[PDB]
Amino acid sequence: MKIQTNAVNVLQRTSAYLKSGLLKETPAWYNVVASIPPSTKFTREPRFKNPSN
Amino acid sequence: QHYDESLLSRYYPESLLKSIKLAQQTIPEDTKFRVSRNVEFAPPYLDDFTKIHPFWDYKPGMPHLHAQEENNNFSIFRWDQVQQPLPGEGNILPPGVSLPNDGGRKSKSADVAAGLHKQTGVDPDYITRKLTMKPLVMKRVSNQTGKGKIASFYALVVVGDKNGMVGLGEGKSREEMSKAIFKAHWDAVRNLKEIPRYENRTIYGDIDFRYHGVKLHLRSAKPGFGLRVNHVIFEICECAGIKDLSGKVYKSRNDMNIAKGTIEAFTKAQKTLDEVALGRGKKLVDVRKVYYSS
Amino acid sequence: PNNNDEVMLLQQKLLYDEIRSELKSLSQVPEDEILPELKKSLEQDKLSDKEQQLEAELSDFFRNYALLNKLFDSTKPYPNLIPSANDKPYSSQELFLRQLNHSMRTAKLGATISKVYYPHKDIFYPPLPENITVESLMSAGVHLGQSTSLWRSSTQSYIYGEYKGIHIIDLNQTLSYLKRAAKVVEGVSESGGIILFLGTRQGQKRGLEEAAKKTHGYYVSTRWIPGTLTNSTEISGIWEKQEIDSNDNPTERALSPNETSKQVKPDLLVVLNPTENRNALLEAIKSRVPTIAIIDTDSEPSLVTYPIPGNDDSLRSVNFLLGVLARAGQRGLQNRLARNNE
Amino acid sequence: LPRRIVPKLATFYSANPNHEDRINRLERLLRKYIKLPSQNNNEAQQTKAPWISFDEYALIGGGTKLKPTQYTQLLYMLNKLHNIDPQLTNDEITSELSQYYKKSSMLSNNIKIKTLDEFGRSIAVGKRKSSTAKVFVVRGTGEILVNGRQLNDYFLKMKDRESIMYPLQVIESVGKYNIFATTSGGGPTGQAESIMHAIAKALVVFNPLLKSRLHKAGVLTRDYRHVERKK
Ligand SMILES: [Mg+2]
Repeated sequence: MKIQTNAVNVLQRTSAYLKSGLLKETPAWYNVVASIPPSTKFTREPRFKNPSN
Repeated sequence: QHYDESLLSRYYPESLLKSIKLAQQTIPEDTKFRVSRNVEFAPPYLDDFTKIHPFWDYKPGMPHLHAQEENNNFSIFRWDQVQQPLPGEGNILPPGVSLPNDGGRKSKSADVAAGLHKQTGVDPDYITRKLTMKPLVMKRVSNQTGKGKIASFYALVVVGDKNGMVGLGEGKSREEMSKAIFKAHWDAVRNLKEIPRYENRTIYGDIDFRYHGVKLHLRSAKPGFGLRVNHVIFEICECAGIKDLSGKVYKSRNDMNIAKGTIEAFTKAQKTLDEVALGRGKKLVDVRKVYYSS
Repeated sequence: PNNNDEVMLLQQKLLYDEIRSELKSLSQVPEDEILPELKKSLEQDKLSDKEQQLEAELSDFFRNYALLNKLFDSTKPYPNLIPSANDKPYSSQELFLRQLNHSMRTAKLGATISKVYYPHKDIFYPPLPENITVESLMSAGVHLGQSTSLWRSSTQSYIYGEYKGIHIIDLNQTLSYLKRAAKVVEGVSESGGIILFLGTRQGQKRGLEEAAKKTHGYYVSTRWIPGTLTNSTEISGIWEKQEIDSNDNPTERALSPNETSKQVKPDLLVVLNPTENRNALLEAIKSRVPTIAIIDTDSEPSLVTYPIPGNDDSLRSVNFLLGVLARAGQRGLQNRLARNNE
Repeated sequence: LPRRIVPKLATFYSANPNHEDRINRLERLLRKYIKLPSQNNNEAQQTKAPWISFDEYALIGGGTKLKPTQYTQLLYMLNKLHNIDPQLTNDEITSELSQYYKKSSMLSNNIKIKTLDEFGRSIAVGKRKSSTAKVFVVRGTGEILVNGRQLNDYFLKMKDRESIMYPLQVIESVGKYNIFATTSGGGPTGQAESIMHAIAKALVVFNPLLKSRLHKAGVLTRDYRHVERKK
């Protein structure tokens, strides 16, 4: 499945609604999500050692 | 209970006092009244029956089965109005229903704004005042069924605030094209997105985007260049707030797919200078803007 | 020392049963046996000054509390137990209460139990996010991913290794992701947002209901109706809303029909089993609702705002992670109610 | 101080928030009182279970959303709480269960205990086809009169006579009662079986413990069959 973009950018899409005026009132989650950014790299990471042996 | 004439004479009219006196001399005070559970003679509410109600009682002077006047002594000589208007307020408007006094005064934008606010929480004022709607495709489609060909109206519209926010909406209706446009306008507001704009006038650089069979080649332009692009792209740029743009469409020129491709290109194929700078850890300077700076 | 107090009552209780039993005995006797003989005695008796005292004291005492009274108005535990006679053996109900007395005092004599896992305590005594260790996560089975044959390679960065034909989730990352997710729940709870807990796998209801209760949130355990968020007016408009103050107490103000039809969108969606709730996740995206979900090795991480890598098949692992998130919400709620007091 | 609008029920986002909230309230009671023993009279099949109808519960349990299986789940929990031993029950359980009892209890019953009259006679009426019978049963020695006439005179068919005797044969009291039967309408079979039905209904007053045996024999059931106009 394609790496989704719209689930981790809710804050940025919401900020466009608020700046334009399409959304009058800031949502309760808005400040919380801004202070705790989601991880959005979704990369494959190399590994250089077998932790068991 | 039997009451003295004095008390009864302060509440009931003189004409009815004789009847009350005779009833209090024929019905013993120790009468144990019983309730009838077969025939309901009295109304379901309390009433002394001393006043004639203008609606719930027969109209004085009107002919009817129980009229007590002689046939030559009726007092209804005008028949152009309803004799007994409804009681109380004068209406029976169901609770929660409004009298249709005014018709045809609705604004479809206000109808879209009210519905979307209730369904999604968007501000009605922004929709009805800040947004501009432009139909892009309006055609009739048809489905072949056993009964016969069923026609439908298809409408593709674009909405935008001319300040970065633009949306594309589609709508279908078997009844009329106006209903299809209403649905498309409704859909377009729900799909509103922000598009990056360089200096709020153009796009960042050039875009070569493929949307299905449509090849879109869009180039940024100098201030005052104007919109020199396919007519479908022109309308979208107008709503979105793009003023300067050049471009050419190759291969498929299907209006529907040009519009969707353009919206997709403006979002998925652009990168702001700020986003490029942060990703690469470099400073990007607009030479033309610095030349005119302090 | 004070047993007589109860003994005084029991004496009356026994006497009352005796009076009632022989009141029913006289209810069978024909009137012809008692009435005429009783009346004859009075015909052969003469009332005295004292006898007359009760002739009118009882008339009023019976014309005041029996006839001219209001029939209605406009030892508490087990108050319906019928005690058995002191000579008779215990009744079944008394034996049950006699066993309950033993269970409280004696049944737990001899030893205490330490370092033993009790399943219910995961729901009722969840730890705080700061006290969670890799050991605790591992004890709950959170590290046990899916079969390597079912691997969704987009989770590669969460995998610690493969063991016994399954992928082992990296608990060091699970802990960091769990702490971040917990802080989000606490923030939204402290801000007054609506938190919905969604889980539709068998057995999850108990955890879901308690999580909602201690965060003053909401839960769905049976089925997510497709369209709950995108088609909310056709599904949830009929249900009742209410206005509440900063202390979460109902204001009692009647709501205008305009306010009772408006969509009430969750501020945060927690999904226990995202692989079976694609509909809800996509609606959350469309509705710009941040979401938290447990991401197993076969689950797509990018579909949620804050993923928590972990086993989603075990009720212990799910309830352990849900409990931590629920307590984080509780602390946020308690911090919001505390700032209102002071 | 700041006020906000929130869903009333914790189950707001479920398919039927009203039913799930009620089920949760009952489930809490069944968890808080898990230990309380259940009635041992349940084996005795106590005849008490007046729960509201599916349609009545739909007023409070989601209306159209209410599903039959959801109503079945409500009854399984209402009965379980109701079947807790009466001595060991508490107010909380009864308070919750009160709201789910049929409101027919508002009124009273229409049945008054039947008793022998001033002359020791049990009077019952019976009907079969177009026939009717009013019998007077008193303690006696087996004397029977039909419309003032001897049984062999009024009823010529021995099978009709055997039908009249059957209820007395079930309780083995053929020689313990005198019967004065009065019958009108229909024919011999309708009248004989209408008398049979009326004797069975009159015998229950003398010993109400034998009603179950009379019902099992089939003599207390009113035969509904009548001549049907061809349709
Ligand atoms: Mg799994």
